[PDB]
Amino acid sequence: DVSGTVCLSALPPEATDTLNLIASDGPFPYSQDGVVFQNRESVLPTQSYGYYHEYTVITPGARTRGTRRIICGEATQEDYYTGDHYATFSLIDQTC
Repeated sequence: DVSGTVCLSALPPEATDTLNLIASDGPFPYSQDGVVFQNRESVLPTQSYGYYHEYTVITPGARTRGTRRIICGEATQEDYYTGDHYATFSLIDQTC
């Protein structure tokens, strides 16, 4: 399941950057950005294969991609934030 809705303004500013990159269709800093997210664990709602895609949320100072990601669903404004490497997800509210 989804844990709730969080305003964009309440997430790390890097979440804002990522969304902006997703709006412009990149380019993205990581080549992994934009791949299918399979939702293998069924945390998110069941959808066809390819409905979800994942994008890195940069972690400052991290040498790796770190643990933060944005998962978009195909629906209008459907975007989920994970800061614990897909353990949990919050829907992002871009209006606040």
